[PDB]
Amino acid sequence: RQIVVGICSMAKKSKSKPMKEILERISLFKYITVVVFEEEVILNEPVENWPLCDCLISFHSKGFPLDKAVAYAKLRNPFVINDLNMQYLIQDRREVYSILQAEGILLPRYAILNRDPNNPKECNLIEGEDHVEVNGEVFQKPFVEKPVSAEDHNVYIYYPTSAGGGSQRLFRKIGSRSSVYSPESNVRKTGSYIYEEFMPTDGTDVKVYTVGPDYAHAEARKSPALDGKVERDSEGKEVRYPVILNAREKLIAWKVCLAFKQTVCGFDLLRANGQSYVCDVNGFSFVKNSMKYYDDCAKILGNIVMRELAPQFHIPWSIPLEAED
Ligand SMILES: O=P(O)(O)O[C@H]1[C@H](OP(=O)(O)O)[C@@H](OP(=O)(O)O)[C@H](OP(=O)(O)O)[C@@H](OP(=O)(O)O)[C@H]1OP(=O)(O)O
Ligand SMILES: Nc1ncnc2c1ncn2[C@@H]1O[C@H](COP(=O)(O)OP(=O)(O)NP(=O)(O)O)[C@@H](O)[C@H]1O
Ligand SMILES: [Mg+2]
Ligand SMILES: [Mg+2]
Ligand SMILES: [Mg+2]
Ligand SMILES: [Mg+2]
Repeated sequence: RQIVVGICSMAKKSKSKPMKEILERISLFKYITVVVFEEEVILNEPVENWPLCDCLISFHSKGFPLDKAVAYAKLRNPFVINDLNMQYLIQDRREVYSILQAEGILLPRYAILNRDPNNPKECNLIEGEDHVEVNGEVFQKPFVEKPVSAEDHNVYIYYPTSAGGGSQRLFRKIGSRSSVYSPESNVRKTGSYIYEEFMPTDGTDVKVYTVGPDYAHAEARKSPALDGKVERDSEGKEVRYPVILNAREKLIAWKVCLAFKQTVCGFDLLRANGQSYVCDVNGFSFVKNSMKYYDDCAKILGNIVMRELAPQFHIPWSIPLEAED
């Protein structure tokens, strides 16, 4: 009798190259069998018909029925790698920043503008040419405006008059671009937003990817904040720059992983003013195009499974040593 690790996510994720790379490696564990739940089953079958597993790796993305995943876990009580209830909170940037603050994690100064869709003018916003006031809090340009929905990637940056004004509108990458300049200088007038101070960086973002609290891979990418042209190598994959996290940042990774209860967790750092600020926590995310990450991630996940479940399966297990990479 094998320990069964169930993978429960949308097909776009379950059949992604990084997923296939990691699952083939987890399958190399002698006592582990991987079962990938079919999307048609996830969407159309009641949770009572879903396959059994002892350990569940499951995560929300666009179109995923999180309610069903939660009901399945309640029904079968598997060992859960990425907590499902926290994935509701991960979808809401206000909840994300609230958790970060509670954990003493540095983040941009921010304020929430909650807008009544039937009374859009009644909200706590005053606008000047070079600043906004949100619930009385002043944000001088440059500042950042994010939809409260973490799944809405239409994040806008507003430039000061001294820089020519206008705004940068970011979006999910469409081919060669991830943002574009707009002459519009005034903030959006419908929707709820987080406003935050613009953190000055060297023009890159640090993307961090945890596999449990003691392993995190980091890499840097050009920020879409000022120029929206995507940098590509001769093979057409986005250019990445090497990063090694300092001691403070490794602690940040440890805190984020545990606070959100997401063993596999992507989050973003802005290296600004000699500190590192978290500006986004995405939850489940694999590194792409690193063979070493595929090896390390599968080994760690397999080891977590074996550590937790070998005793009840009466399987001998000695806990091995793992890199922090
Ligand atoms: O949220 P991120 O960690 O920054 O990674 C995203 C995410 O992929 P993952 O779910 O596998 O982490 C996107 O998926 P969604 O959030 O949109 O569901 C995907 O966007 P696609 O929908 O277009 O697949 C996008 O990849 P893309 O480069 O094609 O925009 C990719 O970011 P990266 O691959 O650049 O790291
Ligand atoms: N406060 C800030 N100061 C400076 N740059 C910022 C700030 N907030 C976000 N940015 C830039 O805007 C980009 C997108 O913001 P982010 O909060 O990551 O949006 P998202 O829509 O969640 N992106 P994704 O990583 O795909 O989930 C970041 O990667 C930074 O380059
Ligand atoms: Mg096996
Ligand atoms: Mg996601
Ligand atoms: Mg981000
Ligand atoms: Mg995000």
